[PDB]
Amino acid sequence: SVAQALAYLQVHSPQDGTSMYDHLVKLVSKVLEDQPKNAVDLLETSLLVKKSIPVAPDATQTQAAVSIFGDPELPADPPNEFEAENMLGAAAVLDCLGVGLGRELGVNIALAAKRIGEDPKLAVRSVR
Amino acid sequence: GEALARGCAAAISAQPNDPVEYLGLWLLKYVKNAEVEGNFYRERQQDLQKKKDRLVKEAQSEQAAKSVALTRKEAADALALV
Amino acid sequence: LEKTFALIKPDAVRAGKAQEIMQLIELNGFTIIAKQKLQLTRARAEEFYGEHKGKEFFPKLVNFMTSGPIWALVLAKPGAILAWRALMGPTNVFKARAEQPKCLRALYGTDGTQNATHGSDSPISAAREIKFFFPTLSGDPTIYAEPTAAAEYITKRI
Amino acid sequence: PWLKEQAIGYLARGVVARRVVDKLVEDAAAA
Amino acid sequence: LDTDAPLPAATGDKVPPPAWSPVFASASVTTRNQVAGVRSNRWPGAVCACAGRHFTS
Amino acid sequence: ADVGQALAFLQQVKTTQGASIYEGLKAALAKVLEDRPVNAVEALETSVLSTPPAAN
Amino acid sequence: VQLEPNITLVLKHLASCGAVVSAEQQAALDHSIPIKRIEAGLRSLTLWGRLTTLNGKDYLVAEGYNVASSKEGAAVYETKYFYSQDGARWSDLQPVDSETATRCARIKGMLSGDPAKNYELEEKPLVFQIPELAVLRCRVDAIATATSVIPTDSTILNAASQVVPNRLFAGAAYPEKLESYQHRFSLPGSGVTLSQDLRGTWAVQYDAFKGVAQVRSLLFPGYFFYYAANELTWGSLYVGDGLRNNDLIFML
Amino acid sequence: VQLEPNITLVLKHLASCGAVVSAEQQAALDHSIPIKRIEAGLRSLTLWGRLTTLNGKDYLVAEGYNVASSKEGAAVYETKYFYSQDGARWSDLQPVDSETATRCARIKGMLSGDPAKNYELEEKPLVFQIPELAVLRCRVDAIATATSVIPTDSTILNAASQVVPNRLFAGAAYPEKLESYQHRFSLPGSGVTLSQDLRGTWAVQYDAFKGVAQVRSLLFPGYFFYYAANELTWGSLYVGDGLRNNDLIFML
Repeated sequence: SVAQALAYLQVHSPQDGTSMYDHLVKLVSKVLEDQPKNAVDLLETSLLVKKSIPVAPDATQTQAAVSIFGDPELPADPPNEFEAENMLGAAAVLDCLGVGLGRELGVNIALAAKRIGEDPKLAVRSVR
Repeated sequence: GEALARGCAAAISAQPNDPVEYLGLWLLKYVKNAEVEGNFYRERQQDLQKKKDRLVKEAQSEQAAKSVALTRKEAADALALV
Repeated sequence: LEKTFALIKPDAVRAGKAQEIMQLIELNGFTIIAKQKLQLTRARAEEFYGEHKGKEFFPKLVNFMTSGPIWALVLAKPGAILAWRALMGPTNVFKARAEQPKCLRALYGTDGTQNATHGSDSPISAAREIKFFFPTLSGDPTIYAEPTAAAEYITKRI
Repeated sequence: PWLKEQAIGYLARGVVARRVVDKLVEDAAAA
Repeated sequence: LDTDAPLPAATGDKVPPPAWSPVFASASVTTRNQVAGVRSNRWPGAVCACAGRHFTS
Repeated sequence: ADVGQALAFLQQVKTTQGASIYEGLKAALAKVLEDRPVNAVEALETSVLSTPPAAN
Repeated sequence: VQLEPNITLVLKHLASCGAVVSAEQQAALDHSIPIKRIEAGLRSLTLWGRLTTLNGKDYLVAEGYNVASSKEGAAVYETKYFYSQDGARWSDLQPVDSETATRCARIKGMLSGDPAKNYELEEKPLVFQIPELAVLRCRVDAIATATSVIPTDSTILNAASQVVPNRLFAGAAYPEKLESYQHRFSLPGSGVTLSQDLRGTWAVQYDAFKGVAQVRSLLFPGYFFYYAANELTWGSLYVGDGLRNNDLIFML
Repeated sequence: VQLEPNITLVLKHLASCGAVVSAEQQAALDHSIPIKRIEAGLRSLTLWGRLTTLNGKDYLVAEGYNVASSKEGAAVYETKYFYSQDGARWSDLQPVDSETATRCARIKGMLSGDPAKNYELEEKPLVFQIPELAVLRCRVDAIATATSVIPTDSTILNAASQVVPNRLFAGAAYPEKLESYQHRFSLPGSGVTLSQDLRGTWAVQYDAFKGVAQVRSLLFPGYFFYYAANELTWGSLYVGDGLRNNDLIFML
């Protein structure tokens, strides 16, 4: 478990210039030339040494979830009517009883049932 | 000078395809750090001085109040035995 | 310590399996000295395989090695060159799938060219690949510090 | 021409520092 | 509340701000079972709301 | 053979806030290897070769 | 030690101070903040506040940044602001010139709630038309340069001379004293805290049993900051029309 | 890096999994947990779970401890449990003998909801009467020794050989793999994770865009754990009658 440490020390740093191994190599290579006859501080000498395609997930599911909020964008046919129950009141009742899915998901569910019930290509009478 | 020798050292170590150009780039970075080092020293010394002076004033501010309360107690207790 | 050059090819990247490949690489005692996700051009992909300019399947490959982003990795372990190839397994995906059913290429490869990985084969080639992709990592200044070859390299530099 | 061997000494010193750090990490593991 | 005296005009506009303003429970008028009310501009902090036959202040 | 000379030199020179620069670096490396920290290169100056002001 | 304020904890702790958001806007934020943070390339993005308007469409304002650096004795955060009126779609809140900053500073009253409106000012009679988003951005700038509260010694300087979280921060020793907090733009180790501010412009209420301190701005009534000491979290929020309280000397 | 799980974040993240509490009980907890934590002298005290009963008065169970130490290769937490049926007044949940542990393990069904009830068992015909709180404690002990999930390398050993939070923890590299999580009672650096558990007793769903992983126990359906990687928080909760799922081989 010594080559493990030596390998770990050479893990190159994208932010900084080089690895920790190279940092220590440069520090020691300076000190051997510096030769502090009296003393030297590690912090200050290491500071003097140092001073001398993106990877993001896809937003498809999250944007599909956020699209149920507000009103769609128009580049509009009339939304069909539908009957339903008071869903925000349902979230409130369930939360008061201690069951269900909470009240943030209650809002999301109500908006999703709205996006379903108000769909022309899907002539719905009632959503639940 | 030392610049030329250390630049040739780097050109042999890192082994660039274009030695002269990388050499010049390293020369420029080095001559910048040549001033940056002294600037670092200046900054550190000045900050330490600021710290020490703040603490000096904090000490004197309490010395004053010590002496004042002491003088008050002096007079108050002196009156007792007259 | 041995450093080898690895590669995660666009078929594994598109399938959403580069993270699994790296996690298995590190489960097998390796240590990723460096990782990068780039997009190789045409001329640079040529010069990378520049020793196969006369090979028949060369365009079939070079058009695949530009079909998307790749993951370039620098691995390190005691005896890393050959252990990495023992991990990647045989080059023929079907041969590998027959012999080592739990190999890397036998799990993330589909074709004789869509094998999902590319290790080095010789330390010379590994060093050349790494110097091609990561020209910043200094490789053995000890060996290249020959007291005689340095004067010749000075003649080169002048 | 005197720059050559000065650079040679610099590179030798670099190798020296490398080996020093090697021994240092070897000792750190045992520590 | 339509008849309450407006606030004096502030620099930047000539129209006196109203004494009350609306507050909405949704960003789309189409949402079902919305609740709504008014908030005071003279006493910032006071509100009244009503959903059905159920109101509060 | 210069390795032993350099080692004696480093075990000779004393730290400003300690002694035997060699041993200071050795303790630093042992601490870094004990728990490989987040951004080890940056943690060198902010957690091991120093101490943050409100640490305890 | 937290790495970034959590909007859930902020809305939970500062709800007693009346700093609340609608339920729909709460859900919409929970979805929209990560999207904008990623597609802007920012390391941090949080809800800064909520400014009330005359037509009921309050402006939600979010603030983000990538890295903070020490320049000229100040910890400068290259911040970028966004606004919204529903909590789902964030638009840019562009900076304003210095000359226009004075004019928008002269405009008072509650904002209209119509981003296309522009107010009028008269000078020597040259009339200027100032867009409403300009007024919004300057009110946000004023409130930000006034408060921007963090705990003391919660940040630290690194080798590249950048201001980073102090991950070994142990907490404020005396959470009920103004010395425990500071402005964001004060360098670590500079000794400048909120006690150096004008005496009487901050109030602190500390619940010593639960360990939650609340710091309220009296100069900008509507800015609330909370610090929980048993879990080592903190965070602030502005809620209100954005106008400064100039009568403070008569109200204390 | 958090120092202790936050009940607000737990209830927020695990609400989609149906792990919810009543509103009154939520407020009552917000008041009652600090009181009991202080008057018991404990450093940590959190909501462990909620067991459903036949009469509608579910048992809320809280777990606290002071310090965890490494003994015999295990990270032992000297935990103490409390129960409640309203969320306001916590009573002790006393340990049970080993002999009675078997008997209460033999008792099945949903609990009654009457702390004064006692069930009956028959053996060779010697009848035993087992109090209901004994059954409750045994079910809690079983669920606890089965799950007790934390992230891997989130704890660390200190000089006194005690298990303390690793304040330099950077996060799980691969949050969607079971290797990122471990049992609480596994020593730091021991390499034992949840992947060493019986294959198929854990499920992991990871939302790679928001960075929230959910780990569900399939052996004890009702135990949920969450890990948020952008804010570095985590926490677990049990909600259900407390019985183990023995038909697991037929359900996978």
